[PDB]
Amino acid sequence: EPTYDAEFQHFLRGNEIVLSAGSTPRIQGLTVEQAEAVVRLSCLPAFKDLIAKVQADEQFGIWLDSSSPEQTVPYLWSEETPATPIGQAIHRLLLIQAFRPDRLLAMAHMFVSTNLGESFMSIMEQPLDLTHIVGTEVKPNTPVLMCSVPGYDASGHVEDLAAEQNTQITSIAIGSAEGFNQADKAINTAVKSGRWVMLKNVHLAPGWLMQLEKKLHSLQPHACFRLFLTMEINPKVPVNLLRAGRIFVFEPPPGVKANMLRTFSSIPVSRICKSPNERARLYFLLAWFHAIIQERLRYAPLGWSKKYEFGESDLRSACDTVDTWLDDTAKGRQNISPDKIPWSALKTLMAQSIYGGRVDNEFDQRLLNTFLERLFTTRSFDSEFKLACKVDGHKDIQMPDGIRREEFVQWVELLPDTQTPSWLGLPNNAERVLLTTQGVDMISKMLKMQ
Amino acid sequence: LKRTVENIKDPLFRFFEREVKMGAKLLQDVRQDLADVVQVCEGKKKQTNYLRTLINELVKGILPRSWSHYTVPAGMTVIQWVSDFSERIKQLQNISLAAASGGAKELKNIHVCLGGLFVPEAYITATRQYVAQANSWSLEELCLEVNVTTSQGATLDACSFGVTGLKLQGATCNNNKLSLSNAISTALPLTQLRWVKQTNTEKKASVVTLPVYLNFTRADLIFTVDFEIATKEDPRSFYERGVAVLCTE
Repeated sequence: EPTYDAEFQHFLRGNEIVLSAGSTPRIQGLTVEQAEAVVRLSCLPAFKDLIAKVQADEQFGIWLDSSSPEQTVPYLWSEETPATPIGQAIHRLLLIQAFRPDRLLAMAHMFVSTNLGESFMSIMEQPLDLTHIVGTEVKPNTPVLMCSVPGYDASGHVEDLAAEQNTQITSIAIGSAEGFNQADKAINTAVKSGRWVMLKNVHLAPGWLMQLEKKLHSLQPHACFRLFLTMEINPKVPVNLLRAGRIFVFEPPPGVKANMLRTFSSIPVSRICKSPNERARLYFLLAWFHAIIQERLRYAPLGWSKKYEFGESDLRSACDTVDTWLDDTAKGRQNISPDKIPWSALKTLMAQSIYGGRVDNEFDQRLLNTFLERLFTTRSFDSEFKLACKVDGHKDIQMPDGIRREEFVQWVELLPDTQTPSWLGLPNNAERVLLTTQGVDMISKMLKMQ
Repeated sequence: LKRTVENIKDPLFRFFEREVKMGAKLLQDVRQDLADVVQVCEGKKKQTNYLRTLINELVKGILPRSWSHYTVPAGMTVIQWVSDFSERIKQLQNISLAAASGGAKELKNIHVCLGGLFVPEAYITATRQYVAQANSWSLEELCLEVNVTTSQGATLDACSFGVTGLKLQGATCNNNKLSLSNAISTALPLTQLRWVKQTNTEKKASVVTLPVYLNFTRADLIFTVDFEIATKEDPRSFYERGVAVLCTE
């Protein structure tokens, strides 16, 4: 295969090519940006006739508006000899970059599939199999660093693995000077006895982590000894410890459905089951609310002006507020009418105290007010309420008609797996925006590696 | 720009003079840096520590910290930065030539792209001050209105200033009325910013107060614009949709 140095050079620095002012023509069906992209791509010798071929193509528009153009990119590049499959792949990559950058990542995946195998990326699209990795690919003196994005805890994976393997595990939370002594004693015991040690939230102690790395460099651990360090991704973790450890990055699975499931699992069942019976429905709305603001953070700057830290602490505060207000209003009644729910108190508090405290932009505050007013209202208790209207422009999502926690949990479990931005109120093309941003985020990253 | 006694009274001249000063200084900085880089690539100049860091950034497409002195999107490559530089300097050259030829009076009739200014908020304040000085009204009593005109050569009123380069995210403007659209962005044509005495007019239910962000990151807010809704669409849909306006894409 030839190096394809020129084509990759255009792929990474095609924008570096200069277009003279007024040199960009108008092409039927292409926007201004696609016109600049095609003009830049025409510099390469293979795509010299690209503009005329694009103009002459009757079936171009159906390709340009297609949902999956990368699978059926048209043949436009001129070739003196028939190209290899990888040559076709890179030419299709250039065409997709020029016309539909939003699909570039998908096209990139195909290029990987064209070069390194179809199942190459598949093994990562799977559940993490910590058992074989920790048993075979990890030495006892190499600590397993489980890093999570903030607000996500991964100690459950280690506890599940310890349960599966039938191995005693000692877990210590590092949050005070005492925890350092407990960790040192536990590690000194396990290194000799070959036990498993877990240290939770070690990002809070950078200097002690440097000391632990220096200590680990000198030990002669037992074969069955393992040291897991669970932390959140922060820059204060020592570089040497990351260099001298096995890093596993855990992220939450994106989607409203998983978010609601995590929220319901985190809340104790007794808290939701408490009287009056209406409380659970409010929790469901609160959960839905916490999902809608959170997933929307993926689509910033469109979803929010900036990435706020709407974490679990806000959810716990909201739950405490709901509990206090319903306890005050109901006074122990098994049931209260939907009208008697203090809707104004909840709307104001989650608009200014719980979630609005982090919001500094006035426009984001207005958006939060709109969401709270749309969701927290007496009409939420009507069977015909719509959590999200015109989903995909034609369909809608209805409130569950149940009253118990189990009914809401089943409704969440039965939600469709196919989620679009219209669930959160954003337009569908917001997804098309996000991908292209990530698409640029790919190329620029590769430029830092070139 | 040639400062004089007569033109200094114009707020527009003060704003453009400050812009030209900052642009010229940054222009000399970038030109010297690029000349040194080309000299290094030819072997004429040795790689100093600052120069070596500059080659490290330029080769990787990173924007050097030494070049960023006005607000820009974070994570921008260098080609976009120098292209925006060329556009901004061309705009500054055009406005400077207009000032030299017709004096400060032409600064009102020139169509200024707020994207091409290092601080367009100062331009908005300057237009407000110019209207206040001309019509002898207090600054507090002036309020902003926007007219989107597709006609070429739409004459500007004494209190109206032209703008170009605005982009409307999430909506299409027809007949000076917004409608929700699935297009990612729509190029606004010549936009007339008009300052009017704040009449005690009830806020119409069909009026939506969109922001005007500096760029696509939406980190900086320049001002807000009230627009009328074409259909019976809920204004809340514009808030949920995140409709907004950007001075530059």
